[PDB]
Amino acid sequence: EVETFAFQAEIAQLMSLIINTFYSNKEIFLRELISNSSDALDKIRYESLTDPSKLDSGKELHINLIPNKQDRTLTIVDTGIGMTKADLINNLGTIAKSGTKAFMEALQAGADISMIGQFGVGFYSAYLVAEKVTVITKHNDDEQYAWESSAGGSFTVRTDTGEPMGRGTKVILHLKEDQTEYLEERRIKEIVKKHSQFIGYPITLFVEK
Ligand SMILES: NS(=O)(=O)c1ccc(Cl)s1
Ligand SMILES: NS(=O)(=O)c1ccc(Cl)s1
Repeated sequence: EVETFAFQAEIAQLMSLIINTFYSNKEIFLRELISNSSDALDKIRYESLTDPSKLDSGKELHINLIPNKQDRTLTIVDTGIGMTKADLINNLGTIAKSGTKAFMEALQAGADISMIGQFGVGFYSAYLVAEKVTVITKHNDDEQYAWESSAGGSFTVRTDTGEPMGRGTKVILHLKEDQTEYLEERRIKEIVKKHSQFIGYPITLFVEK
């Protein structure tokens, strides 16, 4: 059972701007998704401060980066608060309509795409490097779901029958043919050291073969 949804017009406009605008500094996608993961980990930690059972689904709070050259995917895993089905449909838990509005007025006022994160819609910078994005998520109050979109105006949501997560969010980036540099160990390490050196959670870069 797979449900298909239309993006709100403003969000469709944002993703086409990200996909079509010439902008060479694509590496900021990773900073934005790691920062999103850190925000989600902050939220489950705060909730657990007054109710420890919120961590029965997983005590460890961390971020993993998993490149896979065979599948040409880069996956960002965190054990944060996760997302409900309603959250996924609701622009992945963001205020994306008002955020896109403020972002686009900022761009005509001197901004560039790199401050997308200041407007709450940093997730969509994933489409600087990915032709398709899959999001697997598990929230304590809901079941495990999978979100997917290749842009073009629509996204899908289905119950995920894959590997159980426990709690958190998995962003799978199906990389464009000319963006495979972000599967290289020394290139990921350079970006994490440049942009994410102060994230308050352990970031583990997996190796291959
Ligand atoms: N869409 S979002 O809520 O910024 C987000 C992307 C990845 C997460 Cl973990 S949370
Ligand atoms: N260690 S983990 O983040 O659960 C993971 C290992 C392999 C994946 Cl694919 S996801």
